[PDB]
Amino acid sequence: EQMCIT
Amino acid sequence: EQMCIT
Amino acid sequence: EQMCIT
Amino acid sequence: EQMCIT
Amino acid sequence: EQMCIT
Amino acid sequence: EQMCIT
Amino acid sequence: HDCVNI
Amino acid sequence: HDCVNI
Amino acid sequence: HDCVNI
Amino acid sequence: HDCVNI
Amino acid sequence: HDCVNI
Amino acid sequence: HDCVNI
Repeated sequence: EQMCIT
Repeated sequence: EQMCIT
Repeated sequence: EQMCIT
Repeated sequence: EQMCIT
Repeated sequence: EQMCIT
Repeated sequence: EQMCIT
Repeated sequence: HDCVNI
Repeated sequence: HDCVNI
Repeated sequence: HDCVNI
Repeated sequence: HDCVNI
Repeated sequence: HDCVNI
Repeated sequence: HDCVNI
């Protein structure tokens, strides 16, 4: 999975 | 701040 | 499994 | 502030 | 697997 | 501040 | 609750 | 768009 | 527990 | 933005 | 202690 | 490395 800071 | 799973 | 902010 | 894994 | 905050 | 994964 | 599944 | 606020 | 300061 | 993989 | 296991 | 500024 990927987690991104908006 | 927002951190979101893709 | 989760990440939670407190 | 804390980030906790459960 | 580790998540580290520095 | 950084979040890193290893 | 301030959580995401990981 | 499942997100935490950090 | 499994917590870090963030 | 910027993203991490987990 | 700045890391958690995920 | 697998890092994001937060």
